[PDB]
Amino acid sequence: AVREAIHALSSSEDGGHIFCTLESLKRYXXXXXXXXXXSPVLRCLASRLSPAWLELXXXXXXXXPADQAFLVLMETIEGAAGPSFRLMKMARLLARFLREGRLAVLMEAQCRQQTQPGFILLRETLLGXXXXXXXXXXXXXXXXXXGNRLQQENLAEFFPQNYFRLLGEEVVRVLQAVVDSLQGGLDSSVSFVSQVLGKACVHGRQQEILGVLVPRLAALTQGSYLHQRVCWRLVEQVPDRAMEAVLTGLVEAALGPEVLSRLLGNLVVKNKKAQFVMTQKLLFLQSRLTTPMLQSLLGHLAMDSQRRPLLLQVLKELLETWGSSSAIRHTPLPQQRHVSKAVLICLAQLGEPELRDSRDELLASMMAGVKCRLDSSLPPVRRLGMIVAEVVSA
Amino acid sequence: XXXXXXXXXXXXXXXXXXXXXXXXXXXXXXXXXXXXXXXXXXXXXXXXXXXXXXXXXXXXXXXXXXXGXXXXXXXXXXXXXXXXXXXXXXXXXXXXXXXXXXXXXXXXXXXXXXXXXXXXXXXXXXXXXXXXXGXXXXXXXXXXXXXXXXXXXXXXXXXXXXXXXXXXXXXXXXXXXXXXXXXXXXXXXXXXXXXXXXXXXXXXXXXXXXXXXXXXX
Repeated sequence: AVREAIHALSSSEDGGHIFCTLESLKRYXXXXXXXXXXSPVLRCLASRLSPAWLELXXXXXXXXPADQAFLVLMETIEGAAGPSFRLMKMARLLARFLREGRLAVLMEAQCRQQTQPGFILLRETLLGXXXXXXXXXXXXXXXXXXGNRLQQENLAEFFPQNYFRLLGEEVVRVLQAVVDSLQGGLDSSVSFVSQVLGKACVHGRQQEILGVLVPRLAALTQGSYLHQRVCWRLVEQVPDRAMEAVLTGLVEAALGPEVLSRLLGNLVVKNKKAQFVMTQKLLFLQSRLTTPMLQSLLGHLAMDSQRRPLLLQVLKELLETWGSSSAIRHTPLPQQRHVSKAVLICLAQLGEPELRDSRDELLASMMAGVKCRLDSSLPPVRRLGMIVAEVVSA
Repeated sequence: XXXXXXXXXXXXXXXXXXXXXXXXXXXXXXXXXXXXXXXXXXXXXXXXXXXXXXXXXXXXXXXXXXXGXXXXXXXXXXXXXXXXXXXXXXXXXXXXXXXXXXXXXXXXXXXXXXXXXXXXXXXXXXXXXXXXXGXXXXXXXXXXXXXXXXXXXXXXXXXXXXXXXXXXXXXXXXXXXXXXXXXXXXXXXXXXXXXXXXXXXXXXXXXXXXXXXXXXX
């Protein structure tokens, strides 16, 4: 039935015939059997739409000329696989003139279909696949597509910035949709989200990420608790761990907004394990920290208060870091910068009792450190540290 | 950084591989572990033997274990996906061989099965020529190898995977699927459908079908 019709349409077609065929999808009335069957049908039809591209410029149905283009937009009222193939043909080029129009269209259609885009991502959340690593691969490509369009460049138009905005809006939508109450308790929400998140980060830091983040943050913060926490939590990958490290720092740069909101973002979620891992990862390293001074401080604050004594360990850990010799021989001057920051935070908070025991270590530290740094070019840099410590346990 | 660069000593011989094992196993299971390793390795995908090394380091020295299965999985998958996403001749044929080795360590160590065999159905499907087969069984860690041999749901997964297609990956997937003889039955019907698609193919999907047809025969 379906297959036969498809073949017939692809082979030969008069005006009325073509019209009826197109209207086929509209009628549907075949549950999802028709859907999956037609998913394959439309895959073929999209290839047939490459052939339809030349048939669209062959003076076919002048009145409804955009309809068949709207039949391609009827595909755009479909599945992400097809969006899949949208990208496929996008890669495919060919239709130069017609494709320019196509992709132009594709793009704004897909502003709506990015909603639809990640509602198909949300639909994947609602659904599931055992061999879906390639779904993710495709998804990755789809994520990449904004930059793959850039990659395609060729003519090129609406940019990745807007990709920026697109992304932001999509996310928002998703989030709230999901929120529902909890009409979507499945974790795949977070899965897609995080997949995307990871991808995003990988793909691009600074601007993109941050902008998205900022808006998102604000909104989210303002109105969410369990849900907030959930998405946050949901965050993943190793690429995305440091992805998130970077993300977090992007958000740090997100400054005081980031501070209060990520006091709430840490309050959304710290959940032990990986958080701890990357916290110390970050602790160890590195580059730029005026943001983190503030960064450091607030981050610390948040996490520390989320889960007490984290700080303590870090503080304890930090003592060791103050040392030199090998380190005196080694490093650049960034380490010192880091050190200073640490000092400041440390001064700020703990228990009191803390002082005493840590003072054991402090004293120890102090002594060896003293020697080493007493040997500091930036003799005063080292001295400043001493004074801080001194103060700390007078 | 040093180590990374270093993996190319003029006098490799046996001492070299011994030491390869040494550094990989030196990583063992510390802090950054899998993650750190992964990072540097991913950068210069020129050293998946070191990937194997550290894979195996984790395999005989660790923690977070199904999580390490996941790490492994990630790296593994990545490797295959990139590498087998195109082609090679001198160096990267051997890179694929090295990938088989890292798959090995991983697979065995984790009994990972889900992660592992998503990547086996992937990686197994990768086999191709000579060395391929060798590596395949090796990584497979016989139990699961034969498990897959039995397996038909995985086969169906692969069937549709191939249906979507990409290139030669799909082609040889079908090839080894056939190799993995048992009893089509259901697969026979599925492949009839494949053929139909196969038949249809105007582009290189045409040669895909050619190889498929051979398999079918």
